[PDB]
Amino acid sequence: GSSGSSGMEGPLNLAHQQSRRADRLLAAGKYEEAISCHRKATTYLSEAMKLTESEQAHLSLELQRDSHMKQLLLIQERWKRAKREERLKAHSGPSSG
Repeated sequence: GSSGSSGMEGPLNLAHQQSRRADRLLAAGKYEEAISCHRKATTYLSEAMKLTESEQAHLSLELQRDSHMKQLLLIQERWKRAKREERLKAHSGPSSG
C-alpha cells in the first residue's frame, strides 16, 4: 500500500460508506436515521476484530470504532434536545385567537 505492506483495507471502507449517510441525514435533521447508521457500522466493526487473528488489524478497528460511537452519543443527545426545543420554537400547539 502506502509506505507499508499491511493494513485493514476492507472492513474500514465498508463502514465509511455508512458514515456518509448518517452525516447527510444529520443535516436534514434526520437524527434518528443517523443514530442507527452508526449502530450498524459499529456492530460490524466489533465483529471484524473478533475475526482477524492479527494485532495491527484489530487496532485500525478499535480506533475507527471510537468515533463511530462518539458521534452516536452526540447525535442522540442532540435529538432528545430538539424533540423538546424544536417543538417549542416550531409554530404548533394552541393559539391566541
